[PDB]
Amino acid sequence: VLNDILSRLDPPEAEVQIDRLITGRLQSLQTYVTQQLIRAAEIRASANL
Amino acid sequence: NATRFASVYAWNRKRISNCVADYSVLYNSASFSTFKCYGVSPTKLNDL
Amino acid sequence: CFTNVYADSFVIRGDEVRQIAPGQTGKIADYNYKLPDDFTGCVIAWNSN
Repeated sequence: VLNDILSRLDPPEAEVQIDRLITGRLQSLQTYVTQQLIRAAEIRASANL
Repeated sequence: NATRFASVYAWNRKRISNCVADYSVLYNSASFSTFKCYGVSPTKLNDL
Repeated sequence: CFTNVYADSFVIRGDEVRQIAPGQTGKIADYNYKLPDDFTGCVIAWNSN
């Protein structure tokens, strides 16, 4: 929970913690986007058919 | 400010509950040479 | 090569030398002299007893 990290740590290490969280969530978003892109290619092929 | 302290092998444990903890008295005191908080920042303890 | 150098000089007690650093708390940092969290530069301190 980002709010807990902001409420429990000062910026010097809150920045590291939020950096880890941001990296994880960005990786999840990129994975989801790639999955969506591949499935959209599938659906485009089916739509052309 | 206990008169006697326990030996390290027999460290004493005191339970704190149902009270208001004004941590300023601790972190504004000059009587401490080491004050290191892990997982928390002492200023924010006043809000926790 | 630097933009413009600044030398801040003063005197403290040994126990408070730790307070002259980014992200520190205590009497000196809060009320006397506070470095920025992203401070760039050098701190030099020596005994003057």
